Amino acid sequence: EQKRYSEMTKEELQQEIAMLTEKARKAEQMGMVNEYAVYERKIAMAKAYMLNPADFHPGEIYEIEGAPGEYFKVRYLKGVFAWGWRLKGNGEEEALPISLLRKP
Repeated sequence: EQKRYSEMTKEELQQEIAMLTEKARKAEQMGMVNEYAVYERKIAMAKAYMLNPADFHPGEIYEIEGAPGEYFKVRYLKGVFAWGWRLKGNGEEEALPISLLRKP
């Protein structure tokens, strides 16, 4: 029965991502925009657990993966999350999976 992403090995995370990727693909062909975005969030989360939170630092600003020209300013890290805010948007704080920050 389903393991949480935080308990999976790399091999399990990769298999979960492959499965989610195929559903995301069909959702896209069918035009199920909301279902597609749900699968993409899960994929981002699974990817985050294959990255190193240490590569990210408070005060640093990063390009946002899947969104050219947009940047995120990191206030602080927690687990596989970076809390901070998008520059081009409102100063509202937001938690973003580290997989959505373009590596150094």
